Amino acid sequence: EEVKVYGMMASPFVSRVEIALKLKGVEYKYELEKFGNFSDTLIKYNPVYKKVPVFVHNDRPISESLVILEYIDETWKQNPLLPSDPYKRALVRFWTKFIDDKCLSAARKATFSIDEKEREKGIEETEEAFQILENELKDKFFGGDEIGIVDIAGIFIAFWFPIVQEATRLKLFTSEKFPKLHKWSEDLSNHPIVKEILPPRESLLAYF
Amino acid sequence: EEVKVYGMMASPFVSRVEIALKLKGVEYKYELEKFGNFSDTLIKYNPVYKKVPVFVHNDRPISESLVILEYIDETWKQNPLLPSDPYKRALVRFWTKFIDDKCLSAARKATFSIDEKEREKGIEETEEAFQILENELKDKFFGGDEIGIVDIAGIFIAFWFPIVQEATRLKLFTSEKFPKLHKWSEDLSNHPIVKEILPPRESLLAYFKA
Repeated sequence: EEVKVYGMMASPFVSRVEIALKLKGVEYKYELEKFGNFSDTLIKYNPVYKKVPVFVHNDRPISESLVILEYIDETWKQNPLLPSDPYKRALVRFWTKFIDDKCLSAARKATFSIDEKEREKGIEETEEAFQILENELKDKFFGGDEIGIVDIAGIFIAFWFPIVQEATRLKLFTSEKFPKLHKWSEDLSNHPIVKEILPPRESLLAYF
Repeated sequence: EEVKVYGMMASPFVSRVEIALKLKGVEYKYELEKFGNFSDTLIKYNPVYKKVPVFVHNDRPISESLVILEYIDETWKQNPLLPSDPYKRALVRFWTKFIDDKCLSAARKATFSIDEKEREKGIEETEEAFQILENELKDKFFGGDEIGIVDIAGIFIAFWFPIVQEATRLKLFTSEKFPKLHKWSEDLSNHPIVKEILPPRESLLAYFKA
């Protein structure tokens, strides 16, 4: 009967839950939370981290985002996210690990300045440590022809990353340096439902 | 026929695979690795992370350690390691995730010095944020009646951490502070399996004091 999400206006983690949940064809109340100090009924549901996205249904919570994704894929078996073969499903998880390791690309092209920035290099390796292994324009994108988990796990690349370099004024991400997955970023655009769960394009530019 | 693990002589992660791999009643050839710079036929199997344990069988590698445990459960299903219900299957993975999310806590107050030591205090919260929520002297240890996945993910507590403090001369870990899980630490001693892939304790004690 009941299915309840806890999250903010623009967390890429709260996004990765909603998309997965929305492809499933599942309804969901959405209750917002404060950027700073949160509510109590959520901190009761994640007293450990006190972090969104927290996902509950019939009052039973599931904290942390990458574990939520793997819950919903084997509860509603409409539009599978994860591969069906135990080995390629094992490979697929190895990449969501890597996408989570890669996220440290955001923590260096966003929240730094001056010299403490260019004590960096990793992002350029990851994008190559990407493309050159995954293949998302020789055939479709990641997990089969439609949206897989690795796609959703990397939406802070497909959408949020293009919109952040306008805090470093950087042009790392372009069809001259990383062509194979710049056209993959199109993941942002398509899907007449994913097509919102993502906020407006120009509004976010203001925030950075 | 063939099944291969690649790793070092006493990595807590390489232990974490082998026990899991052992419970199922599965053989495994074992190839050792260089403390410093590694071989090529391993980095051909793990060009991305370049850290053991790398696990292969029928030439098909699986790098990264917590995913290997979940691989062995799904083709070799005798005494299942993961829960059957999608919720507790989510929690048990939610718990491996926390144990591994914390892990820089164990490596904080152990192999560091001066200020960066007592700049930790997370260990004492997590160790309480362990037993104050686990409550597994109520029944067995973690996941069900036999060894469950959450246990193996936290073997760097059950074995290494007890050893590892007598380099900073710390006494954080005692049965007086964490009784539900100090008595759990005897997961190592009990159980005819965790026993043997775990090296000697007194040999290991020598390594850290150096």
